[PDB]
Amino acid sequence: NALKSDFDSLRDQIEKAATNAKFNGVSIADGSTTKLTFLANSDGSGFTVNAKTI
Amino acid sequence: SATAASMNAVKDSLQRGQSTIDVALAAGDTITDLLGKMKEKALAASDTSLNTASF
Repeated sequence: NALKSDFDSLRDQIEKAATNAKFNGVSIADGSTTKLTFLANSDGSGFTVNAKTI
Repeated sequence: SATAASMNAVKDSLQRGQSTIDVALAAGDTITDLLGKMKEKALAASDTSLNTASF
């Protein structure tokens, strides 16, 4: 039971550390969006970077 | 001599046209810099990564 309590506490710690990983209201690791694209050229071409949910 | 003396109206009319086009060129330089600034502004807003407030 003690090991189960430690494991559940570590699991909640993982969920909080994953949920809190934001920058300016957008996050690539929480799974809130399929991908983020950043500008790459003056004609509007982007720099696609796929989201990876941790 | 009358045909020769008539030309001063041609000269000052050409000067008035020069001045009008110079005013238009100054305004055009202003609008050109403004159009470039909107180029950069719409480009900065084009990306999907921004939050709504910056948009």
